[PDB]
Amino acid sequence: FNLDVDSPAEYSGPEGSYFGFAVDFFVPSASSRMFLLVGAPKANTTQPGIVEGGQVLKCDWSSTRRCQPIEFDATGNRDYAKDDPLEFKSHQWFGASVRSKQDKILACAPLYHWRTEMKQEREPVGTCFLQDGTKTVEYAPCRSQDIDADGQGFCQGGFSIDFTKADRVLLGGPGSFYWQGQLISDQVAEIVSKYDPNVYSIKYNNQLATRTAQAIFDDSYLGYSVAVGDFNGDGIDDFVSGVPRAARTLGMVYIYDGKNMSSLYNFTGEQMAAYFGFSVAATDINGDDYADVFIGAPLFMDRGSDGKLQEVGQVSVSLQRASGDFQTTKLNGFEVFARFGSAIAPLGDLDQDGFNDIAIAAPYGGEDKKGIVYIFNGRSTGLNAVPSQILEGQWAARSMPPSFGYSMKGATDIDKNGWPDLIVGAFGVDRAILYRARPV
Amino acid sequence: EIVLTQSPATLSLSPGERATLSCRASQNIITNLHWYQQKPGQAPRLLIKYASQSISGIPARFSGSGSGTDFTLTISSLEPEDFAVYFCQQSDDWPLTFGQGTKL
Amino acid sequence: EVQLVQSGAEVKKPGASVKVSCKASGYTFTNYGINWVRQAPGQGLEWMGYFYIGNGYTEYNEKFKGRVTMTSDTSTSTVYMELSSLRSEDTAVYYCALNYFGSRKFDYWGQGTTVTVSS
Amino acid sequence: NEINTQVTPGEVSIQLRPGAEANFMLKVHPLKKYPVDLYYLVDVSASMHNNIEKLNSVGNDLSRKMAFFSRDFRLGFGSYVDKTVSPYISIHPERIHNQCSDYNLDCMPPHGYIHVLSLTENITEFEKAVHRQKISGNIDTPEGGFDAMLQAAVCESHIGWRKEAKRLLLVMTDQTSHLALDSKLAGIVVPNDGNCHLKNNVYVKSTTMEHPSLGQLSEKLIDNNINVIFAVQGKQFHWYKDLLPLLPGTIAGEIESKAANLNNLVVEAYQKLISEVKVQVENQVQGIYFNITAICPDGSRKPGMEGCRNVTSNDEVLFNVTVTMKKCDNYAIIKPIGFNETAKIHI
Ligand SMILES: *[C@@H]1O[C@H](CO)[C@@H](O[C@@H]2O[C@H](CO)[C@@H](O[C@@H]3O[C@H](CO[C@H]4O[C@H](CO)[C@@H](O)[C@H](O)[C@@H]4O)[C@@H](O)[C@H](O[C@H]4O[C@H](CO)[C@@H](O)[C@H](O)[C@@H]4O)[C@@H]3O)[C@H](O)[C@H]2NC(C)=O)[C@H](O)[C@H]1NC(C)=O
Ligand SMILES: *[C@@H]1O[C@H](CO)[C@@H](O)[C@H](O)[C@H]1NC(C)=O
Ligand SMILES: *[C@@H]1O[C@H](CO)[C@@H](O)[C@H](O)[C@H]1NC(C)=O
Ligand SMILES: *[C@@H]1O[C@H](CO)[C@@H](O)[C@H](O)[C@H]1NC(C)=O
Ligand SMILES: *[C@@H]1O[C@H](CO)[C@@H](O)[C@H](O)[C@H]1NC(C)=O
Repeated sequence: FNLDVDSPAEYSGPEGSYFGFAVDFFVPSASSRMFLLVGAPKANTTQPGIVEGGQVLKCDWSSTRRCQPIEFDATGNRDYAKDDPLEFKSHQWFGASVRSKQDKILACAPLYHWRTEMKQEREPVGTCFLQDGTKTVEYAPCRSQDIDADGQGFCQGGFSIDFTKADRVLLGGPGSFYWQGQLISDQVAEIVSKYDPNVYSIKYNNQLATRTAQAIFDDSYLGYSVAVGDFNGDGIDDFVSGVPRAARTLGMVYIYDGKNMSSLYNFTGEQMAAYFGFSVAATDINGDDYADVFIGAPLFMDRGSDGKLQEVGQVSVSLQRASGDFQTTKLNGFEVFARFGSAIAPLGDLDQDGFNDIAIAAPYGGEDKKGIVYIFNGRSTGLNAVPSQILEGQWAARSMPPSFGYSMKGATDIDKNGWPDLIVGAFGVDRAILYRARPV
Repeated sequence: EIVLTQSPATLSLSPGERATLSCRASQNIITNLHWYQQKPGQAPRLLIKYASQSISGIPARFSGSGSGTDFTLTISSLEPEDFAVYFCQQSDDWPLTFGQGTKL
Repeated sequence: EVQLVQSGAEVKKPGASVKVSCKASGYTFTNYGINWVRQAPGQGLEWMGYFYIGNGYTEYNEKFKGRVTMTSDTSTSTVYMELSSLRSEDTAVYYCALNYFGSRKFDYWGQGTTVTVSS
Repeated sequence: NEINTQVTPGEVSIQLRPGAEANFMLKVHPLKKYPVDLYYLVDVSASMHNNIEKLNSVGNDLSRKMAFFSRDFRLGFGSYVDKTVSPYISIHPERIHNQCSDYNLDCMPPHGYIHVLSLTENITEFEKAVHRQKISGNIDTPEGGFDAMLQAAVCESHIGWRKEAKRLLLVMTDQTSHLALDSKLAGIVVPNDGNCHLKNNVYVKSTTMEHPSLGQLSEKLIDNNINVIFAVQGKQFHWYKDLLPLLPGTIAGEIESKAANLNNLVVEAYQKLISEVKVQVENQVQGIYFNITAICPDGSRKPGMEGCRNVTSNDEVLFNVTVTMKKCDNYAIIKPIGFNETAKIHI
């Protein structure tokens, strides 16, 4: 309710570049400036021989706030031999995953292909780039010697990423092992140190990853969405993963241990083909010092008052209890085909009332389907089911929907006044709007 | 009508050597090409199916490769019984067509 | 295996017809089709037509169209080809080729029959 | 009505002050011997080749059976694999040719959706369309089924559907289908708009727009009066069997092991289609609630969208419709699922 609408910060990008497909905050350690990070995964870079490689920009917080692209990489396709490229970087969607912790900007290219070491192929294996201050390394754990749809060849890792508080990073690759999907977690000290730029498949010591399963688990897309939060009291961020096509396309959401990647808890959708696992979040919405699971299912159809199935969307809100069981209530969308629950954005304590908040967007809602964001406040019992404020995107469509709220990011205050702020990416019109919370 | 042009028309070699027989296409047949052997006085005998698969019962000096338009047939050691007229056969669309043959 | 056995050799004045046989045998699984191919003396193989055994469906060549007809006998598994309006340039040796469905390569051929034309 | 031969009445005008309930009954009288447009939409994968073999028996065995139930019978044909971008298909060139040469079958490039044969009463054109047809494939197991089902639905002057006909859409596959948000693995993030995009009988938004949702699909199957039958061969019959409550008006039939019951599958599903009469209301006016009650000819009183089974012709299924009003501030259309005629209710 306390967000400013009459003057937000409109940021713009290159045309047709998908400026705003991913947003995050960059607040460095000892710089005392604050930046918005934005991925434009279809933006033409100056890399040689590479068309629409994709780039992650850094938008300043100023009056004359311009956005400058970060040079994570400036090289072309490396070669395996003479006139035989090792890798393929055009249209690789670098900037579909933008994620930042305090010096470190991890940005990932899911659609990256490479010619493998044993034969000639083009396998969408994915890479990631980790900029820890002035040193940029390359992180590609799916790019390994297991090379097929059978192995990690179609891994497409970096599809979803997140930072553990204990300096690990969680990689979600949804195509590994005949699209069983895979989580990969590894320390940031292992990534920066063990990086030879002339070695193509790097072995990591402290890497935690899931393994092969049976064939009944094929096509489940594990790692389509990731989250972190503690779920067995060991102080370490346990790994949450949305698995949208598991259990015969009902959808599941897995929770793994953060210390040795063992299965803690599971979730399961109730309607087939509703994408239970498209978005997962974890914040303490009631203040019980236990992180709460927030599972979006944008393609959920509920019975209307007439009996018609209206595709409104749904968010599974589960409150963590100390015994181990959770308390799951369900929050439904408003307009049909608007895809409620595509983005679950933890806001932190937006109103400074003692309970954390969440923005949930419907990127095809409102007048002319521009996109709405719904602001839900916390209470001591859990979540308040009625929203507090709607956020209507004011940008008309040009050639695709404006997709306002397809990516959002909160829980960081830029003004240093005490109330966290929310950036909303609206990549159909290549925008990324920033909202500033007001004092109450 | 997919015209299959095959070169050379005749190909005079020695016993024990290696022979290569090209075969072009009018358009893309994506490994839809088959290879036949016809001795004089006999029916044609299929050697390679789908441009690289070996018919069982045939000695494995006959190995083909190629795709799209330009395909080949390679004999490792040109045995004295291998001297015949060799044909391509498009199986991509109707009419089924042949190449004109290559004597050996 | 599958043995295709044809009819005997023929000779027929121009402007006539000829009916050749091709009795499929061995392993018949009803998803096959019998083709016919023409080998003029000193020229390449020439596609004439197709007859699928399940339907009786035919597929012909447009150079031969209106002159070629393929019928069959179900119980004896003998498929027939009838060229009509014969010319002196139709003198050749005729083979009968057996497919299976979807793979239009000539797995089996059988012997030939020799058609002579003029006078 | 005076126009519709099946649903009576066709136009009723109801004036309401709020806090008052109006009430009318609408009779649905099925015809005997409809004209039938049956369009096949076949999965072109390499596993489906015994099934395309058994499409030869459509012009002989099926069309003889359907003369005893229909007055016309026109056949169409279509073909789908999947969207032709990575990671769905292989974008490496000689991996395609190895993959074609493995199957000892004639193969062609994979494709989103190619419309082959329009609806016609020549069964010799259906036999041309089957023997011309080749094999394709993707790399992952699900297929672009629902994406091709919407293109076979909304494209009316291209498929060549008739208004005055019972429109059947036999979907024929053995795997499942991708959903609307599987497309994000290909960077396909613009949603499926739901318009016809056949340029030259090839769907030319198959690499740009995404798969439809089940709500996007079902609203186009019902607006276009198209009845969907799923003919699923393997163990994934149970997948499509469990989506039938989400897709109203769809029948699912299991192809047996040797595909010996393909002609029985169309006969038995067309029997179940005219036997079931259910309704739904499109309400686009505000402050108006509809309450429809189904009276079966058995006498069993069911809800309106549940409908009545075992309906034959010379039966008049009654739908006792009750409409109320809540506040003041256009028309609504109450139509049976699978019929060409509707009922227009003005307010
Ligand atoms: C949350 O939901 C997930 C999703 O289903 C559950 O995960 C599955 O759990 C089962 C067991 O509960 C797992 O099955 C086990 O696999 C083990 C190893 O896999 C073998 O097979 C693969 C491929 O075939 C090989 O590559 C591999 O090397 C192994 O050979 C087996 O060892 C297990 O067999 C033994 O299990 C128990 C042991 O107690 C015995 O009772 C059995 O008789 C047998 O000896 C078993 O087959 C399955 O792999 C998991 N799936 C995934 C995707 O991880 C979680 O269990 C669930 N968690 C909670 C808390 O509910
Ligand atoms: C990038 O450049 C290529 C070729 O110049 C062009 O096709 C493409 O549209 C460009 N993309 C953007 C986002 O401008
Ligand atoms: C992982 O840690 C838990 C901690 O309780 C332990 O129970 C489990 O056995 C461990 N698994 C492995 C594979 O070490
Ligand atoms: C509906 O179909 C019947 C016969 O199938 C036909 O007589 C009638 O005219 C059709 N009505 C419309 C509106 O198409
Ligand atoms: C139709 O509904 C009204 C109101 O409930 C009821 O009184 C009437 O009997 C119903 N008609 C039939 C035939 O049941």
